[PDB]
Amino acid sequence: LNLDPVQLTFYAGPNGSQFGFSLDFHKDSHGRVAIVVGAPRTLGPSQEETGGVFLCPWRAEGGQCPSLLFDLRDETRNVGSQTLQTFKARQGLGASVVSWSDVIVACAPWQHWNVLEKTEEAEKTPVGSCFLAQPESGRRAEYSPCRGNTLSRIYVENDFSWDKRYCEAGFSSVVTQAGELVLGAPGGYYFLGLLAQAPVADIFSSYRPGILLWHVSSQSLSFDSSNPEYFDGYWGYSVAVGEFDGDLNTTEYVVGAPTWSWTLGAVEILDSYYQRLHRLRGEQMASYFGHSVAVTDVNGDGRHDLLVGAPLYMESRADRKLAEVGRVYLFLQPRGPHALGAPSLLLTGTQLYGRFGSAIAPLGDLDRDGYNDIAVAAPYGGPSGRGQVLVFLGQSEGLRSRPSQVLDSPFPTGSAFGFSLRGAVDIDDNGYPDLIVGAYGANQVAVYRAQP
Amino acid sequence: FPVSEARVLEDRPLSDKGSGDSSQVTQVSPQRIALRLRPDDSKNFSIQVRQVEDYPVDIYYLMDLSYSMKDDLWSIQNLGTKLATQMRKLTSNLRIGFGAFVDKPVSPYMYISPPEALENPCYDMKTTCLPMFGYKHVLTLTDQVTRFNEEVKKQSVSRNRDAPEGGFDAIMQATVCDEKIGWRNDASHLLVFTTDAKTHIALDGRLAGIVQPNDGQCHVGSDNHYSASTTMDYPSLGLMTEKLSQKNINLIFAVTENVVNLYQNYSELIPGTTVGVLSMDSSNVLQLIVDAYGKIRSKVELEVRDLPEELSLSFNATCLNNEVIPGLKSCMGLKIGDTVSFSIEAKVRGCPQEKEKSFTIKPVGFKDSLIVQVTFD
Amino acid sequence: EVLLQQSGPELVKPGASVKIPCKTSGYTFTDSNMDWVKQSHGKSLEWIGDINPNNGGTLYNQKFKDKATLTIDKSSSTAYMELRTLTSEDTAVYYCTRSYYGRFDYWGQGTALTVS
Amino acid sequence: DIQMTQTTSSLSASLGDRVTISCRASQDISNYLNWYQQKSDGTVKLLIYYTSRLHSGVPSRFSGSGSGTDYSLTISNLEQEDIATYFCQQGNTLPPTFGGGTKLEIK
Ligand SMILES: *[C@@H]1O[C@H](CO)[C@@H](O[C@@H]2O[C@H](CO)[C@@H](O[C@H]3O[C@H](CO)[C@@H](O)[C@H](O[C@H]4O[C@H](CO)[C@@H](O)[C@H](O)[C@@H]4O)[C@@H]3O)[C@H](O)[C@H]2NC(C)=O)[C@H](O)[C@H]1NC(C)=O
Ligand SMILES: *[C@@H]1O[C@H](CO)[C@@H](O[C@@H]2O[C@H](CO)[C@@H](O[C@H]3O[C@H](CO)[C@@H](O)[C@H](O)[C@@H]3O)[C@H](O)[C@H]2NC(C)=O)[C@H](O)[C@H]1NC(C)=O
Ligand SMILES: *[C@@H]1O[C@H](CO)[C@@H](O[C@@H]2O[C@H](CO)[C@@H](O)[C@H](O)[C@H]2NC(C)=O)[C@H](O)[C@H]1NC(C)=O
Ligand SMILES: *[C@@H]1O[C@H](CO)[C@@H](O)[C@H](O)[C@H]1NC(C)=O
Ligand SMILES: [Ca+2]
Ligand SMILES: [Ca+2]
Ligand SMILES: [Ca+2]
Ligand SMILES: [Ca+2]
Ligand SMILES: [Ca+2]
Ligand SMILES: [Ca+2]
Ligand SMILES: [Mg+2]
Repeated sequence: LNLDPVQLTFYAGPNGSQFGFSLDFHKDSHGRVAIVVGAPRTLGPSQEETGGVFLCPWRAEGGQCPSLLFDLRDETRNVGSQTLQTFKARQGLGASVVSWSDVIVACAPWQHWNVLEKTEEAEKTPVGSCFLAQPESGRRAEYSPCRGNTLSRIYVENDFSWDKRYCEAGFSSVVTQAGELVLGAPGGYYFLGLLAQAPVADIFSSYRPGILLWHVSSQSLSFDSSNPEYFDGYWGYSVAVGEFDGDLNTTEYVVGAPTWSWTLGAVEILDSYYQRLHRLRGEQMASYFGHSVAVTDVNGDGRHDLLVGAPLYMESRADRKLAEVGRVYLFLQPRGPHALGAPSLLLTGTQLYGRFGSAIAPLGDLDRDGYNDIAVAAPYGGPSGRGQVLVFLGQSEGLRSRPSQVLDSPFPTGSAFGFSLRGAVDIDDNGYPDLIVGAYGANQVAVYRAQP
Repeated sequence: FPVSEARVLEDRPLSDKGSGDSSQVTQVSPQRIALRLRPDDSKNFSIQVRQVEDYPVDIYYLMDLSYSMKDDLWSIQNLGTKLATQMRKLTSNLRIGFGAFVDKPVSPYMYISPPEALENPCYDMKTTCLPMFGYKHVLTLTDQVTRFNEEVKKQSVSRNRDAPEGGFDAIMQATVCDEKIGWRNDASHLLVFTTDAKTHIALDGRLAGIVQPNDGQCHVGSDNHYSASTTMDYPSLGLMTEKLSQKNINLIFAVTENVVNLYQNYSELIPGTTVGVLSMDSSNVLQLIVDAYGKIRSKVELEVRDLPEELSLSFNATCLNNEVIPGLKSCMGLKIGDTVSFSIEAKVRGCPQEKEKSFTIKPVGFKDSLIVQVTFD
Repeated sequence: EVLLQQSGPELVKPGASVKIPCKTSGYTFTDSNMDWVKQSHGKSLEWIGDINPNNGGTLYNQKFKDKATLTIDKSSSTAYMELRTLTSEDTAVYYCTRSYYGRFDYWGQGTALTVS
Repeated sequence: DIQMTQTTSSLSASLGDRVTISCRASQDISNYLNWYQQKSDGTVKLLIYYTSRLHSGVPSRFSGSGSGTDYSLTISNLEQEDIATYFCQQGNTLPPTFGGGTKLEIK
């Protein structure tokens, strides 16, 4: 409602680096809200694209941004009789960043990994990794939960059970309020998906620079289901956390499997033990129900109402039998005796191939009226196809039917504006949360300050 | 007082036979309408489409080539010769082509270690097989069929990592490359899509680091390979059904019984498509094309292109000789030859700020079309 | 420790309403709803009505929807169900349960009701 | 609505033993199914919820192994304090309908 776009602030990264692919705020020790922006294609030290993370300080003028000095160099270690080998090449270090208020958990899902024992190897694959970094103390810490070392001759002899080599862990990462780190590995157990929950304080404590294979010993991965619905589910493709089971100590994950049950897609809710609480099947196939999950109380009832993006949902019209516009669901968590799972609201896009719903951002109380207000984005919506960000306030029974205000992209066509948003973080202390939109196609990030 | 009236312009007779060389067989009548309609009114116009006999057919046999698909290269390796002589009685002159695909030649869909694996992914296995290809056009649509049974023997399977296959990268390139494959414009095109596993869709390639969405261009280069397959996402069903219509393609999912219920559900999202049943050794695909050509010529479902949001429709079908079904577009169970009719009532909305527009009421998979040069007095 | 300590047994002449108060202690009141369940003579219990402490929600069973005017006292952490037009067939025990994430955790006592 | 049925309305077994309270759902629900222990003279409390989640103040003997429509409560080491009427509640769709109630008897 109040995200006046006349005077933005544009943060720009190296040209050709997708600067803005994934972003999140980071409150420093002084309360100086600095923007973390992930650029999965920034050139490294070998003239190769190996990601990079740009901790943007909040400047009312935007511009360039100093990067976070991370490890972009391939590391090899002859531990035991195995050639432990990491290939930090095309790893996309920044494909999904997140900050636990002093730690920048910037992940690299496509970071390969290979171990050799004199004839054979683990079939080098993107096990992914998540480089952690405190901007104040500057102590790096890696965390790759899926760096196995079982030879490929054993996986083929176990019907690929516990085949967490393809994890791409850090594909979608969220850090709980208590301090855990919840990676989304939508390749774990052979593209069936998993999660890794290792507390942040227990990653710094148990990280020795130099050894590649190590188990945190406090982590907890998901389980390899054998239900043919789960196969090729890309489970954990986009995860979020909330409170869906009463115990305020534990937290509940909102894992979204977009290709679930033969492309139908379902967003599962599950407690800290990965035991399924809820499961929200999608309407129609090939719509990525669950490509982008979000969780916020959109009706001020104390319940964590989740939202599920369906970027490729094909609505029904009178001209096109099914014209692909996208759809954002709203599963209000019932405060009564019934259960979550009935879609309370169905927000649908307007522009064909706009992928309306590929990135939802719980801005929180944007206009200070009690109820939180998400902001959906269509990376190719609008009347021209340069992107669009729509702000849906939530009145009392869920969200508003019509978007309060749209944010037409100020970047040229192809910028994919809206591919990554973040909200509910006041970046200059107007008292109001300020939405920042990641236009990775134009290698920039736009900051929309919410003037009251 | 003003009045509304609508005249036809061409309204040429429907053609009985279609074996004429270049007589420009028309399968729709009328061809142009000069609909003159006042704001907030309605004036109908009746069309009558027809499936003609001996109409040219383009069988572009776009098949999967995963390692599980190698039991199938030994059956197809004599197809084309059989397909010709067994479709020669249902069409006068067909062109058969051949596409192929496995998946995006990138990790984690392909084995990229040990370095020999990129040279041949059947390295852990004892055998040998070609490297991975995203979509390699193999044979342009040719009239002579002895060019297809020769150009399949020179094809071999390439194995991937995950069960899904990059099929839709192929279905879309084969659709948006008219000059390369060679779609005869004056013909009905059947894109036999032989696969035995699920297929990736848009936003599925983000696991490989690919985030640029498919745009729908003819990226099949002069090497007859899908060039930009490792930097362009898969096509969504929305952007695929547009191309499959804009080029008048009747998709034929010729899939295996374990995956039929998957594609019998896609074919309710892609108009003008058929789903078959493919055995393990693909020995029924010769019979499966025909039953999918007699089941796609048994429908005249009307698609509308460039319909402005003001000019609504509410059109009463005309099925076999009596059946006025108001609201239906799908007079089904027809034959090769029997003509049907339609009764289309254009529901205009207000006065368009532009004086004149035009849309098309063409049937699915038929180049022959009814362009409606709508006018506003 | 949260106890939903309810009222005691009642007796009502037929055709006259009755009020069943359910006090809540501990457990800040507006965290969860305050449902209600009626257990009949056959010890088969079916629930009556929900109510939302923040704002009167009054979600009913559509079988008791008429004669179960559910009320609430946010300030005094109490909840009512004010049964009306009571009959001889609706003599039962009326629990004052609490919903909390779709369970009925905590019920408390149980108000014996009698119609003569 | 959804009608919940407990076939055995009166189950009986010796103390210190395991018994399984069955419960069926007319319409296929997910894994939403609570369990309530009601002993003599009221004081009904909540057992395992969501078909297996022990409540805060409940022993660790209770456990449920239901999925779909066929739900159960397998109590282990039946003590003297576990004799009560056990009601299964569906809590999926309004209105949540309870079970018929299984009377327990120590033998
Ligand atoms: C092609 O489309 C068909 C219809 O569009 C699909 O059939 C549908 O399959 C879904 C399940 O994916 C099913 O949904 C509900 O079915 C049950 C209601 O009868 C319900 O119980 C299901 O919930 C779960 O129930 C038990 C619990 O253990 C499980 O065993 C079930 O498998 C299920 O997970 C579910 O909510 C539709 O009813 C059904 N429709 C019809 C008309 O049959 C095909 O599956 C689909 N083929 C594909 C995707 O390959
Ligand atoms: C397509 O099918 C429609 C469904 O039948 C049809 O609507 C119906 O049209 C007839 C035409 O005669 C109407 O019959 C008459 O009804 C009253 C008298 O009862 C007259 O006042 C009307 O003017 C009309 O002459 C039906 O009432 C009408 N049914 C409705 C509107 O529900 C369409 O006319 C058909 N259109 C075409 C182009 O075939
Ligand atoms: C749609 O247009 C056709 C044009 O022929 C109309 O058909 C004529 O309708 C009148 C009155 O309805 C009849 O007296 C004629 O016999 C019809 N012509 C033929 C060849 O049958 C038709 O009526 C129009 N649609 C509606 C609903 O009136
Ligand atoms: C960024 O790189 C692309 C491709 O190399 C080029 O088209 C574009 O002009 C560049 N932009 C700038 C500002 O250099
Ligand atoms: Ca919890
Ligand atoms: Ca809520
Ligand atoms: Ca607000
Ligand atoms: Ca602000
Ligand atoms: Ca096969
Ligand atoms: Ca594959
Ligand atoms: Mg295969």
